[PDB]
Amino acid sequence: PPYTVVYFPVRGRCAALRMLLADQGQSWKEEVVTVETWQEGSLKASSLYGQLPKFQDGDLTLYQSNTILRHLGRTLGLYGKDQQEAALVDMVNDGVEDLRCKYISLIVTNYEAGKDDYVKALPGQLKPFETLLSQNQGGKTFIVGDQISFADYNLLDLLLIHEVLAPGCLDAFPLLSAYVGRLSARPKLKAFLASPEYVNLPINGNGKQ
Amino acid sequence: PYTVVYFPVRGRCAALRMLLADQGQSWKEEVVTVETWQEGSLKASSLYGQLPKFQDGDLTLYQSNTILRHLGRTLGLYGKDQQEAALVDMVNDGVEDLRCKYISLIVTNYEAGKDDYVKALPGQLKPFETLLSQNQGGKTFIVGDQISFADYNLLDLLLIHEVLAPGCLDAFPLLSAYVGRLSARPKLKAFLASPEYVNLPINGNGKQ
Ligand SMILES: N[C@H](CCC(=O)N[C@@H](CS)C(=O)NCC(=O)O)C(=O)O
Ligand SMILES: N[C@H](CCC(=O)N[C@@H](CS)C(=O)NCC(=O)O)C(=O)O
Ligand SMILES: C=C(CC)C(=O)c1ccc(OCC(=O)O)c(Cl)c1Cl
Ligand SMILES: C=C(CC)C(=O)c1ccc(OCC(=O)O)c(Cl)c1Cl
Ligand SMILES: [Ca+2]
Ligand SMILES: [Ca+2]
Ligand SMILES: [Ca+2]
Ligand SMILES: [Ca+2]
Ligand SMILES: [Ca+2]
Ligand SMILES: [Ca+2]
Repeated sequence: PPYTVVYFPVRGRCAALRMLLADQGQSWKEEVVTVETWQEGSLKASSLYGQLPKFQDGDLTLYQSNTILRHLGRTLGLYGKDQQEAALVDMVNDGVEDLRCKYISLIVTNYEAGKDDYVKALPGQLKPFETLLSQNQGGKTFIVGDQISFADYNLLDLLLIHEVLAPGCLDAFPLLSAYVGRLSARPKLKAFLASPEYVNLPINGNGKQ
Repeated sequence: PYTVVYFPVRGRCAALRMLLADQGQSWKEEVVTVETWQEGSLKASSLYGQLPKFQDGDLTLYQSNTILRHLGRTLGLYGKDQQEAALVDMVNDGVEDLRCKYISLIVTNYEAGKDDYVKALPGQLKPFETLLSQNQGGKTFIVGDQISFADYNLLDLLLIHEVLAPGCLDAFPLLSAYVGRLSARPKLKAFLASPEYVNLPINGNGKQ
C-alpha cells in the first residue's frame, strides 16, 4: 500500500477486489475515470493493454482485474494453505472469469435478444460452484479449504450480479444460496456492501443489469 | 505423473505442453475425439463441461491457465518474488485476452472478421514488445531473468499469430528475436520439431 483503484464509475470488474480489500480491513483510494476523460485518449494510451482497471500498490502499477485479485491474494494470504489448494483456488477463479466474460458479452453486446437463452443456460453454468461447495466441508466454509481466498470474493460478486440479472437463480442451489448470505454477513464486508461507495455505483456502464 | 486429456489439436494445451517439454518432463496424451465428446460421458463428468483436463498424480485439474499456474508454481516458473509473480500474472492475463479474441475469430467469424482482426493486431502485440523493452533490453524473458509459465503462453500466442498473419512480428524486433531465442532452447526445439507437435492442427475447425 497505499492502494489506489483507477476505474470507470461502476462496480464491474473492480467489485470483487474492492470486497476483498474491505473485508481484509484495508483502505484504498478510488480514482474515477469518466467516459469523457477516457475518450480523450491519454490514459488509454498510457495503459499497458489500453484498458482499466489500473491498480497502484505503493510503487507497483498493475493492470488486469485477475492479476490484482491474485496479487492481493498472494500478499494478504488468501491463496490457500499449500500449492495444491492454490491450484484449486486458481481453478475456481478461472471458472468465475469464464462466466463473467459470458455475462459481460450479454450485457454489452446482446442483452435484449440474448437474455432468454442466457438465463436458460444459467443453472448449468452455476452448478459447478455448487458441486465444489458440496465437496468442501459440506459447503459450510469457503469455496476452497477452510480459509477465505480471492476466489471467494470473485465468486461472491458473480453470484450477486446473477441474482440481479435473474432473481431466484440461486434458489435451486442451497449451498450457493447460504454461501451468499454467510459471506455477505461478514461484518466488514457487510458494512462495505451497505455503504454509498458500493450502493451508489451501477453494476455495469450501459444502464443494464 | 502427468496426463493431458484434450482434443487432437494444439489449441489451449500448446503452451503447457511446450512448458513440460522444455522443463524435461514426460507426460501422457489422452485423446478425446469429436465423436467421443458428443457421446456425453466425459463432458458430464468434467467440472466446467470442457477440456483440457489435466492429471498430476492424484490431482485432477481443469482450466488451461490453472494448469499453467500449477506447473509454474510446482516447477519454479513464477518469478523470483511476489512482485515478479504479479508481473507474470499480468503478462499471462494479457496473453489470455488476445487468445480469447483469436479463438472468437477462428471459431465464429474467420472469413468476415479476419481483415479487421489483422488491422487491429499491431496494437494488440505492441504491449508485449513494450514489456520486453523494459526488461533487460528484451534479451532474456518476458518477466525477470528466468523463464516463467507466461513465456510459454506468450510464445505460443506469437507462433499462431505468425501463422494467421505472416510477418506480423516484423515491426517488433524484440518479439521477433524472442520467438527465435525461445524456439532454439534445445528441449523446446526438439519438441517443436517432433511429430506430437507437428502432426496436430492448431485449432479444431481447419482454420489458422
Ligand atoms: N482483461 C480484463 C480487461 C478489462 C476491460 O475489459 N476493461 C474495460 C472496462 S471493464 C475497458 O477498459 N474498456 C475501455 C476500452 O477498451 O477502451 C481485466 O480483467 O481487467
Ligand atoms: N477456460 C478455458 C476453457 C477451455 C475450452 O474453451 N474448451 C473447449 C475446447 S478448447 C471445449 O472443451 N469445448 C467443448 C464444449 O464446450 O463442449 C480453458 O482455459 O481451459
Ligand atoms: C464494465 C463494463 C460494462 C460491462 C465495460 O466494459 C465498460 C467499457 C467502457 C466504458 O466506458 C468507456 C467508453 O467510452 O467506452 C465503461 Cl464506463 C464500462 Cl463500465
Ligand atoms: C478453442 C478450441 C480449440 C482450439 C475449441 O473451441 C474446440 C471446441 C470443440 C471441439 O470439439 C468438440 C465438439 O464436437 O464441438 C474442438 Cl476439437 C475444439 Cl479444438
Ligand atoms: Ca476510500
Ligand atoms: Ca476518490
Ligand atoms: Ca489466510
Ligand atoms: Ca425453486
Ligand atoms: Ca496417448
Ligand atoms: Ca526458475
